[PDB]
Amino acid sequence: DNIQGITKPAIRRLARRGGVKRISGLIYEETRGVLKVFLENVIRDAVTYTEHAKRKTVTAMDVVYALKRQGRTLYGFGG
Amino acid sequence: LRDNIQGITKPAIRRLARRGGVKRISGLIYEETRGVLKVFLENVIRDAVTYTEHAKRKTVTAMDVVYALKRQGRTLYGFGG
Amino acid sequence: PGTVALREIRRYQKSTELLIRKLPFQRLVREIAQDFKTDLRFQSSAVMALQEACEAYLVGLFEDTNLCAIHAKRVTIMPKDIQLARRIRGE
Amino acid sequence: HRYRPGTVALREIRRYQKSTELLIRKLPFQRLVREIAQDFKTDLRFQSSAVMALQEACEAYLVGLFEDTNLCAIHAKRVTIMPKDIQLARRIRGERA
Amino acid sequence: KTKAVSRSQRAGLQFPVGRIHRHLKSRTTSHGRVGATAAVYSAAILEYLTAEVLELAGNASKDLKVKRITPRHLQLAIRGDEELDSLIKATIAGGGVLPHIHKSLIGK
Amino acid sequence: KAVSRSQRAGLQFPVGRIHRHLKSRTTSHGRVGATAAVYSAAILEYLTAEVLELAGNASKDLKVKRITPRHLQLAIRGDEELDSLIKATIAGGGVIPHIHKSLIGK
Amino acid sequence: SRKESYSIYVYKVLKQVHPDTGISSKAMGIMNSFVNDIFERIAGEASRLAHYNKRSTITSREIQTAVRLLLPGELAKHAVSEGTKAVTKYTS
Amino acid sequence: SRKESYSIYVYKVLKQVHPDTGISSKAMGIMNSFVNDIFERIAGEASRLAHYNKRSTITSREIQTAVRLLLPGELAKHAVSEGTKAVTKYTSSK
Repeated sequence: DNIQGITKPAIRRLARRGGVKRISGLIYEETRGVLKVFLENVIRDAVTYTEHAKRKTVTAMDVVYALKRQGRTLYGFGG
Repeated sequence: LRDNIQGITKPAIRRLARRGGVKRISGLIYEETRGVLKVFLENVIRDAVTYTEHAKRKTVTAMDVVYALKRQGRTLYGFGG
Repeated sequence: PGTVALREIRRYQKSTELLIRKLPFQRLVREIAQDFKTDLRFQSSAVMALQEACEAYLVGLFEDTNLCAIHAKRVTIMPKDIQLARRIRGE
Repeated sequence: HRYRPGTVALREIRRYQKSTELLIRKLPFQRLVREIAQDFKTDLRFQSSAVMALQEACEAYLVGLFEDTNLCAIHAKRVTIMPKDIQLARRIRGERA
Repeated sequence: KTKAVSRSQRAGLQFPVGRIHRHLKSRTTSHGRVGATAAVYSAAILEYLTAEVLELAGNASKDLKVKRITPRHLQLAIRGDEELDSLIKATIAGGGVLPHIHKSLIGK
Repeated sequence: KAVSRSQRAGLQFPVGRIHRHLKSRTTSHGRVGATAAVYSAAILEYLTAEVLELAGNASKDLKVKRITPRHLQLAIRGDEELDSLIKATIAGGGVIPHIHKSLIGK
Repeated sequence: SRKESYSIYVYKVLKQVHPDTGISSKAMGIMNSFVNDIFERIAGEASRLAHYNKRSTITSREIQTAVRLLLPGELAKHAVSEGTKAVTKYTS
Repeated sequence: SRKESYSIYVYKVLKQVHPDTGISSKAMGIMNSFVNDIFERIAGEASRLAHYNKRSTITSREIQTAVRLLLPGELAKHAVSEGTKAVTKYTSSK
């Protein structure tokens, strides 16, 4: 399944940027849980703004507006 | 005004604590919690006075403080708006 | 032993009264506004609408603070727990 | 020759805390956002730059969650992070319970 | 000149379709408030005041009283799983708190 | 010869492209001309705080051309600001170095 | 001068679901606040939706989308199924 | 087709404050976005003071109050000064 491609060393890199020294082996399968739910919650909104406008490709602006709605704004792709 | 933050007397902080579900309160919680409450009052009554100054009123009114709360993610139901 | 402190929890989680004395809280809010402007007048319902929002913030913070004391295997809440609950919350 | 356990973990902090590059592989994350999407609307298409704005937002969320998690482990006398730490951080920020 | 039949009764709704139109126009809206979009908006307002009163009187009954005082809101609005998400931002004045002792603080 | 309203305020930013923007976010009613001249110069003035505080960064690294690993490594370091931009991640911006005092060797 | 409130429609709806029951005045102010908070959130989101797509009007779909963003869960698919009754009856 | 952005004005301000310097095409995306975001906050929030007082028209004294709600600390005290200068120059020439 495609979620297992968020590989163990990738979680370690993300964690290392965040500043943690030593990682329990239970954190790998638990962290995937929080990434999987976070993507679920912004893709619902991005596909909602898509279905509204009748087009059927998700644009960068759609994921920008979805992220903006939930208080997790990004400057980068179009404010 | 003199020193009126001392009027949040120790027992009252214990009541608030007791509502919140805590058993044992170290003696340094009292002087810390006054610090948290004074910072919250400053950051809401400043907005409430700026809503007042816009309308050329002197009297601060319930809607001013409710609009002040509403913008900080802390909406209050009970006084209208 | 250790039971009367727990008997208070079951009391204050049933009543919905305001828990800070009214006049002492009202005189504090008059103090804090003077450094924003001199000679405000406060509408009697404005002072209440502050108190209702304060108590609801304080008691939310003690709910979120206790969770940290439990995390450290303690029972007693301490300032280092309030500090954590505010830092992790983003205040 | 071989270093002490601990030496290389602090070497990695000073590396990945100085770069700004993306940390998850492209294709494995691109497969994941497609699978989560097709449960809500069949036969989507994505613009090439939409999935990038997902990735740059995800990494910045994960990295923030760990930064707030380590604060819990440090408070609880440990240095190792464990699931019970994430469940605390994520409850005080109001996400899950 | 054939009497009148209010837009509420035509829709099948107890909320005021006319008043809400005149509120939507002269909200922070753009300059065209179609009339069919005040009916799909009295509805998706009245539906909460069913789905959130239905369960609230549902608990005033259980405490054996007649009139829904303020805590009976809190004990639903911050107890039903979907309402707790819709109303995150709301403090119910005089509403109290949902009672709970942490399972680790009770002895034995 | 037409003047421009930017020159009468003394501003680099477009005072009349604003105004036209505000006139599209307006209930059903109009917007005073003296609003565009303190709408602008309270958007300029964040520039020359957002840019400007990069004196403390780009020049210190001996590199020319501002790039996204700056603004970050500044906007989240100066702290009168930060509050204005908490709501925003910076794409391709990384994070400031730290390491907490209990993880480093004792 | 008149002050205007939703106070009668919440009472009318209470007698729809609990015919014996009532509301205290202090517990009316809650509904009279809540019901206009959800008004504003729908108006504000529907307004932005029209702007992003550079429309001027706000038809039914400009609101059905604003409800399908803003409501959390089963409440979305219920409220959408409820509002599509109302306009379907109105247009007869 | 064509799009409007603040791309030229930020460069024109950059050359006012760091004459030797420039700015990447990746960094322009950010600045343009920061400028849009602060604009939409001020303009979107300014509508509400017009509702609360039941006034029709958006006005300088109204915007001045929006940029002391939305700005923290000393940043507000500077923006409020700077914009007042700009209006005083405009109204002295019309």
